[PDB]
Amino acid sequence: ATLFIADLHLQTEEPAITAGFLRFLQGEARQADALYILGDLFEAWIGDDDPNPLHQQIASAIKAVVDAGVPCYFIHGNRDFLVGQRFARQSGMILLAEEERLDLYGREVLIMHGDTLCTDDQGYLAFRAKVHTPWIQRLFLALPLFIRHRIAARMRADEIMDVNPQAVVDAMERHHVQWLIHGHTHRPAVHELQANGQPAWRVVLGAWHSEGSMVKVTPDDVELIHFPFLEENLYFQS
Ligand SMILES: O=C(CCCCNC(=O)Nc1ccc(S(=O)(=O)N2CCN(c3cc(Cl)cc(C(F)(F)F)c3)CC2)cc1)NO
Ligand SMILES: [Mn+2]
Ligand SMILES: [Mn+2]
Repeated sequence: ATLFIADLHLQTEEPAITAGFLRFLQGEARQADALYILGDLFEAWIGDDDPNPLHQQIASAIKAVVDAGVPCYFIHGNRDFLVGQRFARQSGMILLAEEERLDLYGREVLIMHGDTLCTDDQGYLAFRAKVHTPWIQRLFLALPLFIRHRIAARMRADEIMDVNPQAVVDAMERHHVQWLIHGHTHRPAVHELQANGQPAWRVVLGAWHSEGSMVKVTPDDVELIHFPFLEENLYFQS
């Protein structure tokens, strides 16, 4: 099986999510053929030189999955688009492009974070175009870490728009797939549509708000799975 997760929004103020992700990496992920993280792994990212201990904790945990023989891949989200090759090396993850076509047991599947499908949010797409401009990222990353932290804290102090159905069809026809997996919108669901003259499906990951969410693709099926962060020990009441 191949696993997909997204929209964890890890942060030191939410240790329950971190614990849930560490439990996921120690258990389920170790049995996978591959793990794809489709963006928004972190609530924020201001560059790989950030000494935030959570980053090293997460990198070590992911690296243990990689060393266990499970390749891990990352597509950037709207929150963590500055994740770079230094973190990729620390974590053992492979950085992928904003759209990737996968062969999953003979099924061609398009994966992406999903924010680029939300083409009705014209203001966001303009912001996205700016912060994905390479010379702008290079200038921001050049600023001192304490400045970047102040910029980020100020900006974060300032409802997620859903996908545009025509953008979905465009993407699945550009890639000639019948299957699309994405996150970003926080509306876990399976949508049927038509692409390339045939039925097509759009599978949406959940955010890790109160429980975890993953998509698990097998040779036989596609599974959207919700599970508790921590081991829920049963006990009995007379
Ligand atoms: O609705 C939708 C979309 C949903 C809403 C999208 N909004 C959203 O993602 N906001 C946001 C994301 C990340 C952060 S951050 O804290 O991690 N961090 C802030 C500073 N960052 C920066 C980088 C560069 Cl290159 C340049 C600058 C500059 F020039 F501004 F200083 C700053 C790096 C990132 C802060 C806010 N879809 O339907
Ligand atoms: Mn998200
Ligand atoms: Mn997002």
